[PDB]
Amino acid sequence: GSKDYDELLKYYELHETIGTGGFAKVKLACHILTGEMVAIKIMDKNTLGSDLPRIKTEIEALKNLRHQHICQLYHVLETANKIFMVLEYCPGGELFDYIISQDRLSEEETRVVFRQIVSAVAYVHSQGYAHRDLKPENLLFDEYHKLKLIDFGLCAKGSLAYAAPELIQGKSYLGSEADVWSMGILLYVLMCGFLPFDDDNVMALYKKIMRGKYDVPKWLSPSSILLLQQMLQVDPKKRISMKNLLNHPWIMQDYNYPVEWQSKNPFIHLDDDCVTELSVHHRNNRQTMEDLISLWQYDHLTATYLLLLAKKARGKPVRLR
Ligand SMILES: CN(C)C[C@H]1CC[C@H](N2C(=O)N(C)Cc3cnc4ccc(-c5cc(Cl)c(O)c(Cl)c5)nc4c32)CC1
Repeated sequence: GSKDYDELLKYYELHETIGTGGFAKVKLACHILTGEMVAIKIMDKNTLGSDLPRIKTEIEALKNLRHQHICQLYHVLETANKIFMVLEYCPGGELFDYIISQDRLSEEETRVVFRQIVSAVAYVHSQGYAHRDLKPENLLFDEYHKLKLIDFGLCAKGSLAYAAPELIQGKSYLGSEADVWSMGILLYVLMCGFLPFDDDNVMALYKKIMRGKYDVPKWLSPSSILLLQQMLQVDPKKRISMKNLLNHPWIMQDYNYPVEWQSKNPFIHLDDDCVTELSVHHRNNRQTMEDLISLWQYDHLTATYLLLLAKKARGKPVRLR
């Protein structure tokens, strides 16, 4: 409805549609006070019913996962009929596009990308979650060519070609072991440009996945081949631990330090220039304003603070309209 938007258009001006998923439309928009571009995920609550609790788990998860390689949530706005999620804009497109335009990535370009994936998924597990839909369509590049993991609608506590054998059998599974399998599929796709398990017929592809045999192209280094085998194990108990992936020898090559998985931001002190400019727009003193930001309700103040922070990092004036 029109009233479903009046709160949102107080804070954002809508631009074009940039994407449409199952239950959601994603619009490019401009945060009015900072001028920063953002993506707004729009969902209609009536249209969704059974995955309405899915969205609440996605939102709860995104508020608990602040990380340099996880698409950052700025603002949650719920109305009578709508739920709006204001998110970090990723103009660089999907990892899918990068791969398909390059045909395939060299081992070096793969590891540049893969270390960022490992970074994000290890942090997700450290917070008690599992993604469960890891795939190149759910990994976007921002404008600095940094990867951002998206779509926690299927997160725990999927796309068939990336699903672990035990999920295809309808069996019990651990979320982290399923993420490691999917990351093994991702690493194959990065370096080959095609899937290790594929078939036009779904039952035939069920059987290929559970068997676990895949072609090994001649351009794969021996080291790449072994890491592929340690992640793509049909028995989830024999798949490499996330802990052992962080400083795996193939991961370390050309870097010599393990994957930094810890969040770079945490919940440190607030940036002084940001809270000062905020307080100049809010009829409150600085301490009161600092207290309000620390509640992190993902209202408009959370969004203004985080985007004024991003705009400061951009080298632009620390100013609001
Ligand atoms: C088709 N899929 C099921 C979803 C599709 C939605 C559009 C999206 N996109 C695009 O397609 N561009 C072309 C640009 C683009 C730019 N910035 C974005 C910023 C955030 C997100 C985003 C989307 C969703 Cl559904 C999320 O849950 C989260 Cl946490 C984040 N998507 C973006 C996005 C790509 C994936």
